[PDB]
Amino acid sequence: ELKQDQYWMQQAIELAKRGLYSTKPNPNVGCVIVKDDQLIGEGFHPKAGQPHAEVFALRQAGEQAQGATAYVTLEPCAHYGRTPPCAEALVKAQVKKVVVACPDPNPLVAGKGVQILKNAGIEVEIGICEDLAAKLNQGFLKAMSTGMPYVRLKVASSLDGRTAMASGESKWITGSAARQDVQHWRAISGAVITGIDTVIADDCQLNVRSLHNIDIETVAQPKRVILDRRGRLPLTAKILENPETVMVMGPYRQELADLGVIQLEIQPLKTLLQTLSKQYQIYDVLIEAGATLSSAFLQEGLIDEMISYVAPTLLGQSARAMFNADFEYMAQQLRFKLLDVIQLDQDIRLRLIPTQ
Amino acid sequence: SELKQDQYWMQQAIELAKRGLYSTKPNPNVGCVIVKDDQLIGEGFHPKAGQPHAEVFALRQAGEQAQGATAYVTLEPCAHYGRTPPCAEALVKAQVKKVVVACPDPNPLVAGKGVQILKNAGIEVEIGICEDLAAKLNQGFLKAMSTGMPYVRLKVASSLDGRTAMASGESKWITGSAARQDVQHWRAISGAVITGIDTVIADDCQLNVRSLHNIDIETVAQPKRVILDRRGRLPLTAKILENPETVMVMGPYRQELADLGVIQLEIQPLKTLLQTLSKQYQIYDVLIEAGATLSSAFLQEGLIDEMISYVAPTLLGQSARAMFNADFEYMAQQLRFKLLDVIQLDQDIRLRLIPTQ
Ligand SMILES: [Zn+2]
Ligand SMILES: [Zn+2]
Repeated sequence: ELKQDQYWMQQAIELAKRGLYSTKPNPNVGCVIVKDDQLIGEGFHPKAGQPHAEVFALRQAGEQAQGATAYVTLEPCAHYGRTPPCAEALVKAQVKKVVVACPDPNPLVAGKGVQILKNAGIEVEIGICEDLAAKLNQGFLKAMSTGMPYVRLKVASSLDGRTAMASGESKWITGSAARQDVQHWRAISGAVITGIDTVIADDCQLNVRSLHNIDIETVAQPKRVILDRRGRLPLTAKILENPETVMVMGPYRQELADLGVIQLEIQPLKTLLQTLSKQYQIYDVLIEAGATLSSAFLQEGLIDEMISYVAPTLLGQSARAMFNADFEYMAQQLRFKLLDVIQLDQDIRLRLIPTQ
Repeated sequence: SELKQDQYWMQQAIELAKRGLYSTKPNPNVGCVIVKDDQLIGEGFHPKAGQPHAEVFALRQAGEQAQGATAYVTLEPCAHYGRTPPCAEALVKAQVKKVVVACPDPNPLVAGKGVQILKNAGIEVEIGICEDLAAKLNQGFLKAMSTGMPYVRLKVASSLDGRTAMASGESKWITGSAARQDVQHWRAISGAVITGIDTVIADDCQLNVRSLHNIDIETVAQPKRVILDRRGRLPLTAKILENPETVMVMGPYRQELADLGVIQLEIQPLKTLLQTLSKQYQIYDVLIEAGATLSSAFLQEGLIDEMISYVAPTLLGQSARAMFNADFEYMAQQLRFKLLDVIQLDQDIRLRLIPTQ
């Protein structure tokens, strides 16, 4: 009966995943309506500006929603935003019970939806499959509760922890399946951060161009954030193809204004992350940068999760180190907790969380 | 579905053959089932060199009923009197109708002669059934018998950034205990573990098999420990010597070593050393547990069949000791591998890798 609740929530968790690339800055939310042990309404949130999962499920439910039980992965909202309050829609639909996975992470609003629900004499349960549900909105839950984005760092290295022989060669040690995987990480990110070096060396794009069974046009594209402190970004760079989705931290440049590039002031990495969240509503950040900037992020403790692609090759000791720090003692190691390792054809990928 | 019926029974035989993986060397892992009217009537594996063969055990169980039965066996039944009588003769004596064989036995003492003994008695022989699966059961033995070179697994452990110690040489607790315990398995199927003198002085390692998940260690046919020591620096107090009878040293002849019972090997190139271990000492599976230099030399000389790489979820930084210490100037020089698989061992991962050659 708790297990019954958990079963229904998991369904809502699965529906929530259906807007994964298209919801940002809004969260992923799923909702099921259950009447007499029967599924009678399903909804997810497809896109910021569109109806919330609850609205879509209640539409399906119809007058049948009366006395039913709604399961929603995130507390139903109580405030008008782009759309009306779900708490009220659920009051209007005259449901018996609401089962919530994640309370609203915004502490100014946490419980407000519950309060409306409880005052309408609707019973409420919170925390069911919270852990699983929270995996749907790592950036969102983090940013709304702490003001900082969830930051993922992508690194690609050899078996022996190296990335290149020489810099600026644009050589690849990882294969195409790993390329495909990177797309997923970009597609859930509000921004992809890199340093001018990568741009100059690689003419990289850092956008989302192919995801299996999804058309590009449905994807809420990450902003491309370039850290360019000396303003050496050439106007010819492929990244400037879609200038509206480019941010550039570096000296004010009139030529970049004329293209509509967002120009950010030079600020500490930590502050940059704060600015992206607060000003631009970027809650998921991905770093795809060379060793210096990657190492800086890691050493400044700014990485929530490292996504490490390892190619089955040895580059040898004089090849470029993936990580630039000069540690003297074993006690100085940056240890991580391993989440999982998967195979991507010839490469593997690890996801790693800092420990303390 | 005759082919399907055969594969079913052979797969059974292949399962029996996994039952003495640690105890068989230098002898092969071999499984055998005996099937009569689709009933399993006899079962056997080879437990240990000097002990009877899978076939004998399987035949003993089947008894009189083996007459007209089909024997499934993962390796060609043997044809010679070795430590024991020939199994092909035993199959002939039991009057089996048919013998289905996974792998031919390239052991020159057998090599088609068991098959031939059976054919000559009018027993049907089919060969090749689940060969690829069965071959996995004796990578070393089959390689050694048919080429004179052992199967060589290179073990390395490193941080994510490819480092094995600090610049000082401090190195404790990079990989964790599950990885360490996995190494036990690799040691236990190996005829020899090869290390260099530097490892012995630095770690005072033993490189034996001391624990194995859910296995009585008494069953383990211990690897020999092979120490490369060009200049004879091996201290007599080294822990690796507390069991001298299973140590071999490649270095200058020392009478104090001869007196402990240590096999002394002539200084020779690595390829030759590997052939020596195969042709002279019946070592068909080799595990290298050595430092950067010796490890890299085996790799660069093309002497590794499989690399087993343990990676810890940690970063030691750009000044820490490299796990692989060649210096390549060009990207084209990179040493490429094919990935067999990766698994998680608590917090470490383990990659198995086959050199691209
Ligand atoms: Zn809502
Ligand atoms: Zn035999």
